[PDB]
Formats: sequence, C-alpha cells, structure tokens
Amino acid sequence: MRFTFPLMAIVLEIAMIVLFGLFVEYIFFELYPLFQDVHVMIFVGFGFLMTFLKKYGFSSVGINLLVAALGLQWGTIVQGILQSQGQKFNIGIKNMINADFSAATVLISFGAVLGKTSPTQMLIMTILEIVFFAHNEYLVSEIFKASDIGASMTIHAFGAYFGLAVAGILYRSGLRKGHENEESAYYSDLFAMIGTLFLWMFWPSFNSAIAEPGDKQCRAIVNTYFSLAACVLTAFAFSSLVEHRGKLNMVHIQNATLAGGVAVGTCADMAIHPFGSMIIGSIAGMVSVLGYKFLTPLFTTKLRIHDTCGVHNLHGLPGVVGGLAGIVAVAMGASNTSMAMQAAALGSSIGTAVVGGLMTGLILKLPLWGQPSDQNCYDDSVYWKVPKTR
Amino acid sequence: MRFTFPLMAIVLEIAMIVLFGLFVEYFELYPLFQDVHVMIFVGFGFLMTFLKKYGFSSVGINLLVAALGLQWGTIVQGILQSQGQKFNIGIKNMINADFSAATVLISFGAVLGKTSPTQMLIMTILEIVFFAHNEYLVSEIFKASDIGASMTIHAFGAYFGLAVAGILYRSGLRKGHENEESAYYSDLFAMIGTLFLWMFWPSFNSAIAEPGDKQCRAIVNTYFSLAACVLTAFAFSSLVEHRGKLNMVHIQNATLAGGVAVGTCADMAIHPFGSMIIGSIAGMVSVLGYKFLTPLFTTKLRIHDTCGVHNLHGLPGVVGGLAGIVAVAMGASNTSMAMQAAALGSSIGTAVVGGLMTGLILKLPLWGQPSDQNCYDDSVYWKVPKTR
Amino acid sequence: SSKYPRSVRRCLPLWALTLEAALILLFYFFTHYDQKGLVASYQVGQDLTVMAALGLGFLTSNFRRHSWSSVAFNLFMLALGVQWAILLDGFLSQKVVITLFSIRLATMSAMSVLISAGAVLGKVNLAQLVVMVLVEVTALGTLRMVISNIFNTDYHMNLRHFYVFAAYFGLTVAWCLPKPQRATIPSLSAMLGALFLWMFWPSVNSPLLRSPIQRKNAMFNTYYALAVSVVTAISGSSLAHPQRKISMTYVHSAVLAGGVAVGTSCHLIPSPWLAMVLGLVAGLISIGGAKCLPVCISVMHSIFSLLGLLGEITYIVLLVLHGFQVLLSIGELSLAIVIALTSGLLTGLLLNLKIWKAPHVAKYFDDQVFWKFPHLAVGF
Ligand SMILES: CC(C)CCC[C@@H](C)[C@H]1CC[C@H]2[C@@H]3CC=C4C[C@@H](O)CC[C@]4(C)[C@H]3CC[C@]12C
Ligand SMILES: CC(C)CCC[C@@H](C)[C@H]1CC[C@H]2[C@@H]3CC=C4C[C@@H](O)CC[C@]4(C)[C@H]3CC[C@]12C
Repeated sequence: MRFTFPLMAIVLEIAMIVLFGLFVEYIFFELYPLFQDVHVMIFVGFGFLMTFLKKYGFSSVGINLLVAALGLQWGTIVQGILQSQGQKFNIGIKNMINADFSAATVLISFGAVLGKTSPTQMLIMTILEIVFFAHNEYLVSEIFKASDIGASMTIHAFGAYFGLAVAGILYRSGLRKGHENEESAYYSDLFAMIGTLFLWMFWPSFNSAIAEPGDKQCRAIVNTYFSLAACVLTAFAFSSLVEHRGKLNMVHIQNATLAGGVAVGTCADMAIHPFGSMIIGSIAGMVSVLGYKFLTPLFTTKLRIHDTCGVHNLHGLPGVVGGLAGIVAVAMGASNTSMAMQAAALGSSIGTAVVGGLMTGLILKLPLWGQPSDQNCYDDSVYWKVPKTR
Repeated sequence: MRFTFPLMAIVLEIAMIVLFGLFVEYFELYPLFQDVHVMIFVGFGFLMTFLKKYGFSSVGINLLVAALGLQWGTIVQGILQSQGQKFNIGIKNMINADFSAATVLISFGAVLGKTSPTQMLIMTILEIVFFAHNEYLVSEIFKASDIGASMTIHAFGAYFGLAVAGILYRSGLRKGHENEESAYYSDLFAMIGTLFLWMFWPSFNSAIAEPGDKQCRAIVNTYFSLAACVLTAFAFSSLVEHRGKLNMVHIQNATLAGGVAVGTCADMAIHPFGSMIIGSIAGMVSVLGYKFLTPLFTTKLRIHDTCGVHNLHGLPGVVGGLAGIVAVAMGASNTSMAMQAAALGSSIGTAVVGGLMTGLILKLPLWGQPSDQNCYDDSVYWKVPKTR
Repeated sequence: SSKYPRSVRRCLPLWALTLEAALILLFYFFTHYDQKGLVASYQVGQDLTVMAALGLGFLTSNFRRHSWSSVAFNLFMLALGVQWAILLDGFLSQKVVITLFSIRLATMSAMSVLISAGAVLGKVNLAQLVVMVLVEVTALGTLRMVISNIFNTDYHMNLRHFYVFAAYFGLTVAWCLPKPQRATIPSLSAMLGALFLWMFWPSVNSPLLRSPIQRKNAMFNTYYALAVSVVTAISGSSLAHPQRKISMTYVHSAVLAGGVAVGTSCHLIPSPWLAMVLGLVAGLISIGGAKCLPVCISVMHSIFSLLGLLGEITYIVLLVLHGFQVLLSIGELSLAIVIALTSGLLTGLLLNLKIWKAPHVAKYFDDQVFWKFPHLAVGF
C-alpha cells in the first residue's frame, strides 16, 4: 500500500539469492569487451534513449537501471535452468551476455508502456517477461534450430509485441487524445541522443557477441556496421520526406537510425554481403520512419494501443523485416537451416510475445501496484523527488 | 526545394550500395576500433553541442555525416589500396573509414551553424576523396610516418574546413551573431564529448600502429601528452582571461591538443618526457589560438571558424608535423626528414585546394543554406521543442 | 571580507605551469620506457580511466550551478594525479619504468583523490585541489610503503585499502573547511556518471589481481553484488525519505554500495550467492545510513566511509575461513584509518591558508567564482 515496492523488490532479491545459491556456480577474456559494449547498451543506451520525455528523465533512466539490474539476475537463473534442464550449472561470459539480452527484451517492452506504469509493475513485468522470452528463445534455438544471432525475432519482435499487448490491456481512454506531459524538451532530446548514439555505436558487439568466433563473428560485426550506416541515411531522408516543410524530427533521428541494426540481426552472421546488409538497413530506416509517421497515430487512436517510445517502429516492424530477410537469405543460400524453421521462429516469437504480454498486462491492470492517474502520467514527481530547478 | 535533401541522401545511399556490391567482399583490434568509433560519434558530435540553439544539428549532422563518410571512405580508401580491384573488409578498413569520417567532422566544425545538411552531404563526398588521395600520397609515395595523423587528419581537416568557410564567408556574420553563443547546460553537454575524446585518444593514435613496441609507444606517448596538455590548457586559459577565470571554450578544446600534436611522433621513441613537452606546447598554442588568432581570422582574414578547429586541429597538427621533422633529426625514427616535410606541405596544400573547390560547389544557391538571421539555429532544419 | 573573488590570473597559471615543468623535469631524470596481450592489458587501464574521468567527473556534477567545475576540475585532478603517482610509486617502490600496468596503478592512486575530492567540491578552487591531490597521493603512497615494510606485503598490492583511505581522507579534509541545490539536467548528467561507474566497477575490483582465475571470480562477484545493490538502493530509497519518494542523489551513490562491499574480498568469495548477500547487506546499510547519518557535511561521502569500513570488516570475516591474521589485518586497517585522518587534517590545515585565495563561504557551489560568463561586471 505504501511499502509495496520495497517489499516486492526485497522479496525478489532474496529469491534471486536463494536461486543462485541452489543452482549457480562459477573465451572469457576474448568476449569480455563485447560484453562490456552490450552492458553499456543496456544501461546507458536504452536508459538514456527513453529520457526524451521532458518530465520523465529520472524515471526513464532509473527504472531502466532497476529493470535491467533485476533482469540480468533473473535471466541468468531462467536461461541457465533452461539450458541445464533443472540441474546446477556454471556461468561464464555467455551467461552474462544472454542475461543482458533478456534485460534488453524487457527494456524494449518497457519502452511501450513508458510513463504510464509504476516501478512495481515494472518489477512484475521483468519477472514474467523473462520467463516468456527465455522459453521462446529456447524453442527457437533448440527445437526449431533457427538462425537468429542478432535476435531480430527473439529479442526485438518479441519485446515489441509483448509490450504492445501490455500497453493495450493497460490502455487508458483519457490518454488517447494525448497528454500535456507526453512531450520532449531540448536538453531531454540531447540526453536521448546520448542513448541513441551509444546503442548505434555498440550494436555490432550486440549482434556478434554470441556468434561463432572466426568468420561468423567478423561477418556479424561488418554487416551490423554497414547496415547501421545505411539506415542513418535513409532515416534522415524519410524524416525530411514525411514531416511538414521537410524538417527533421528528433523522434525519428533518435529511433529510426537503429532500425538497420535491428533488421540485420537474423542475417548478421549469414553471408549476405556488405551490400545486402546496406539494402536491409536502408529499408529498415525507411520502414521505421514511415511507421512513426503513419502506424503510431493509427495504433494509438484506432487500435487503443499507445506506444510511448514507438518501439513497434524500431523493434517490431524492423524485427519482422529481420525474420523475413533470414527466410529470403536461406532461399538464396546465404545460410543453411530450414526456410520453414526460420518462418516458425518468426511465428513463435510474435505469438508467444502477444500471449504472454496479454497475460502479464492482465496481472498489471490490478489496482495494487501504484500506477499513476491519467493526470500524472509521464511525470517523475509521482515516484521521485524532483528538483524545483530544471 | 524541400525535396533536395531527401533525394540527395537517397541517391548517395544507392550509389554506396552499388559501389559496395561492385568492389567489396568479406578481432584483436576490434576494441581499439570501438574506441575510435566512440570518438567519432559521441566525442566530436557532443563536442560541437556548445551552441545554445544548434545542438540538434551538431549531434545529428555529426551522425549523418559520419555514417555517409564511413561508407564512402571505405570505398575510396579500398579502391586506392586495391588499385581498382575488389577488396576485403577487415577491422583496419573500418578504422580507416572512421578516420575519414573524423576528417570531415573536423572540417564541419569550421562551418558549423552556417550550412545545411545537403551542403554537408556534398562536403563529405568531395572531402573524403581529397583526404584519401592525400593520405595515399603521404603513406605510399612519400612513405612518411604519421601514425596519429597530425598532418593527414587534423591539419588537413582544419585547413580544408577553413578554405570552405572562407569561400562561404558571410559579411553579416563578421561582427558576431546573436545565436552564436553557448548556454550553461550546452557547455555541460560539450564536456561529454571532451571527456570521451580525451579518454579514448590513445586508441585513436595507436589503432593502426604496428603491434609490439610501436603500438605500446603510441599508447603511452599519447596518454602523457594529453596529461600534460590538460594542465597547460587550464593554466593558459586562466592566464589569458580577466581575473584568471577559466574559459569553457579553452577547457572543452585545448585540453585535447596534446592528442593532435603527438600524433606524428606517437610511435617514435620520444620518451614520456618528450611527449609531455609536446602536449604542454600544444595546450599553450591552442589556448593562444582561441584567445588571439581566432578573432584575427574572423575579423581580418574573413575566415569564420565556428568551433575554432584551427586552434585544436590546425595549429597542433602543424606542431605535430614539425615535431615529426625534429624527431627524425634527433634520430628517434628512421624515416626521411624531407619526406615528413613533404607530407606536411602536401597535407596543407591539398586541404586548401580541395576546400576551395568544395566551397565553390557549396556556394551555389541550391542546397538550402540558411540566411544570416537564421545561422546557428536548429529551427531551420528541425522540429524544435517548445521548452529547453 | 570581500565576497567578490580575488584575481587568480597570476596564482593559478604560475602554480600549474610550475607543477607541469617540475613533472617534465622529474620524468626526464627518473623515468624510462618499457606483447601478445597489449590491447587486453590496455583495456583494464582504459576502464579505470573511464571511471575516473567520466564516472567521478560527472557523478558530482549534480549541483545546480557547479556542474562545470565538478567535471573540469575532476579532469584537471586526474591529469595531475596520474603524473605525480607515476613518480611517487616509482620512488617508494625502489628509476621508474613506465608500463601500461604502472599507468593503471597510478590511475588507481589518482582515483583515490578523485573520490576524496567529492567531499570538498563546491567549496575549493583549483589551487586548493592541486594541494589536495599532491598531499593525498603522497600520503597514500606513504601508507602503502609503511604497510609493505611492516606486514611484508607488496607496495602495489597495498592499493586495496584505497576505498577506506579515500573516504576517511575526504571526510577529514571536509571537516577542516569553513562551513557554508539540485537541478534536473545536472541530475541526469550525474546519472550518466553513476552508470559508467557502476558498469565498470568490476574492473577496479580486479586491476591488481595477477592470475586469470582470481580476476574472473572477482569480476563475477562484483557484477552480482552491484546488481543486487542497485535493486536494493532504488527500492529502499523510498523508505529513507520524509517525502516517501525516490531520491536521485541517493541512487547516484548507493548504486556502488555492493561493489565497495565486495571490493576487498571479491577474489576470496567462491560462489555468487555470497556476493549477492554482501550486495544486499551493502544496500540495506546504505539505506540505514541515509536515514540516520544526517541526524548524527557530505552524506554520500559519509555513507561511503561506512561502506568502506564494512568492506574491510567482511574481508576480515572472510579471511579467517580461507587468530594472528585477524590481529595483523585489524592493525593494518587501523593504520590506514589513522594515516588517512592525519593526512586529511594536515591537508585541511594547508587548505585554510589565505594564499590560496579560496572562495568566500557565501559563494560556495557556484561556477561564477571560477568561470567566465557573458554580461558580467568584472573587477573594480
Ligand atoms: C585556409 C587558409 C589558412 C588559407 C586559404 C584561404 C582561402 C582558401 C579563403 C579564405 C579567405 C577567403 C576569402 C575571404 C573573403 C572573401 C570576400 C568575399 O566577398 C568573396 C570571397 C573571398 C575573397 C574569400 C575567397 C576564399 C578565401 C581566399
Ligand atoms: C613547433 C614545433 C617545432 C615545436 C615542437 C618541437 C620540440 C619542442 C619537441 C618536439 C620534438 C621533440 C624531440 C623529439 C625526440 C626526442 C628524442 C628523445 O630521446 C629525447 C627528447 C627529444 C629530443 C624530443 C624533445 C622535445 C622536442 C624537441
């Protein structure tokens, strides 16, 4: 009622400690730089990407930190228990990387409901979404045996669709026309560019960390690098195209510049060529800007799904472009493994995300977690001590 | 026309895709690459965010210019190395593409606030050609050592940008502009780029250094040059201001001059004390340039340098080339002194000629250049928020 | 007394340039240069550099009108401290060979001073900070030399006590200064610094570990303890607040609680659950300190001193499992605390000197004392 959030967090930490004590024991320095880049993407990249809101920077970065810090522990436990089939396991650098990937999926879902949820709801969403995400990625990697090294399907599409499903269940009628606080400021947009640029720079490590050392890891780095480079050009061009008087919009420049990194993930270690990554990146940037311009108003006003950060345009549509690219790549001989297995990976990702998101959102709707009122959405002052001076 | 910029960006990206499909084929140096990458996108981009009403354009056009530049630099540098044949992409190709982006960002600092993104696209395309040809001339014809690229990146980029800015001279801006001012939080943001550049410069100067003694020397020499440069930049910033006040321009930029001035000599055995001497001189020269030489360039030579890149990249780059000549004279390296001097002269001359031609192309009233009243304002090209 | 600052146009440049000339001379007379894993060894020192400049530099930038001085003065102090620590650690451990490892050690020495300085920033000028840097580097080197002479330890391995030394030195210097706030954008910048400190703190828990296995275990332990401490800090910040809200300033410091708690024993901890227990204890102790220490000047520095003491205490408790060892370790800890307090008192006494032209107490925490701004009347 007043002590709900500290109580739930301490209970969760005690549970994490018990699970580590029962199940967790102790290439590493080859992959540690890549893990560090992934870590910076998790905590600075997504953390400051969402600080564009003028009255929500504290909650954006701080709840990002809280969600991701709980998520790395819980994802370690869940992914390791899945890999070990219920027995004790030793953790190495790959366990940490995969746990940060799980936290990334939860943060993508967080970007959909940003400014409309409490930290308690975010703890609950972290715990449930890591379970759904980890079971889906186990199904994709071990049952389907598909190729998703950058996880366009198991991270980006899954997280974006799980978030939209929570956002639709948690939909508020008062917010459909808009909100006075759902607005950026100048220095808020500069902080959001901090997050954008760190994500953009370290994405090759994100897509290549789990790739096989040698040709596949190098291909993943090169493909991500050039896909992002092409994505920037198309995102700027179409942001000028769609907006009034041809003026750039910082929402597009902050988000659609990462669509090429999202859309190359499934094909990253595949031999698609530098030109192929650049074509995907160029399309992903165009699709992301067009989504922000046209799909987000349609989704908000007509479908009653409100996406605060437009994660559907950064992670959802570019994630489906990535899965679609991988099926086409298998068709063209870029990679082995079945075309149908890649298609099944895409379908399982999207479907399990929408099922799990709806059930998690049903748990979140309960009026027991201190969610803000319609008037107090996108406002740090509900949960934070806010300085008088900006 | 409002469709000039999106058409140019799309056509340039399609040309990049075709060139990559025609000329390009497919882990110890990857962390150094990532340090250089951070210097390109966070360092320079936020370093230029000091202008109070131009932060969006500084950081965003930095991203756009560098993203175009790495692709075009990949093509141009790979073609020059391969003599027209297909080439493979390794970590060194990516590092060199980031370097080519750095040169254009340095030139962008000179014309910041007075140009449109379309102009920046054109400048990136032409400048990378001029830069890569000078770089090939220095590395292959002269065979002079410039491992930190004091001459080929910093002096080249600075004098190219000064040539462009001199071509694009606006008479109404000579006595100052209302928008050409910093803000308190804007300088706080600019310190982010300052700190990232300062922290990662030893990787910038050592990434392509020969592994072993040369790479270790480049790391250590760059580090101690920067350490000396910070102290001298602070001291001279206090010295040249009333009552010893620190100037944020000096602290944001002149603290980096040690990295620029040690670049030619970074892998030479100049010792930590020698690198410290070079960094101290660089800090002094940079602060003095910002205090006295920039007003002379703006008001008398009609060369308006927005970011004072002549004081961070130009003069310390020349100091670095001269230090390379002296170090060869002292026998620290085994190159030719005449070749180091030739490299410095060719860098400056090619930079000025190419900047002249590029600015003449940019001077055409086709690219949506702002008016004098609208210089240093994001609102010409961006949707600006109502609040700060 | 005039509240308007005295001109430093001759004091500060002369002081800094004389220091740099002396450093260049000493390096010339006493320093000397000198494979498969050069980049791997460089990465650890680069992480420490990032934590020193970005982390501690921005962490204290939270002040409404003192963010410029926090960031830039931290950079100046790092540049002075590393150069002086190279020479001092060469002298007290013997010419000085300059390797990547000695640069990494000197960065740790400078980070000691940067942590201590957060207790006094906003109340001192740059010359006072120069004096603080010089005296604190010399004092930490003396402490390490004395520990190596008495307890037969290694001078470079005595750099483990740097948490507790920095905490107590900073508090003792703050206590000697004359007696004397947030904004949103500086708070977000301080969050950036806090995040970089939090992310790279596993590196500072294992730059002194030679063996690969101890490094890997130390990094794991620091990682898991830090994650637990972050969750505990953000959750329990609401408990220790009259307004029942989360305090961003409290989070900025309490994120690092688990890393401080395990830092001295992260190689000894064999299983991640024990590191997570230590991180939970560190977070709860941070909450209790934030709720009690103000009642009985810097609250964050005081709770850091408590956390450093707890880290030493848990190192003592763990060291027995893996009676004379207890007494030697307690004597070493008491020696570190006594030397830190004594050199802090001496530093604060030297800082009160009128020759430094310190800011007036009515002018604390304002960049206007040190920096040029437009449209101001200057001088008389
Ligand atoms: C790069 C620097 C150091 C040396 C080279 C400077 C050259 C490239 C530039 C800088 C000064 C420039 C001149 C400065 C001012 C004017 C007056 C204007 O009505 C026409 C252009 C003209 C005449 C410029 C032509 C180009 C110019 C000569
Ligand atoms: C503008 C330019 C000319 C100024 C910079 C040049 C001078 C001041 C610098 C750069 C080149 C330097 C020298 C280069 C190499 C060595 C060899 C080394 O074993 C002793 C130091 C010594 C001799 C350096 C001392 C300082 C030095 C002479």
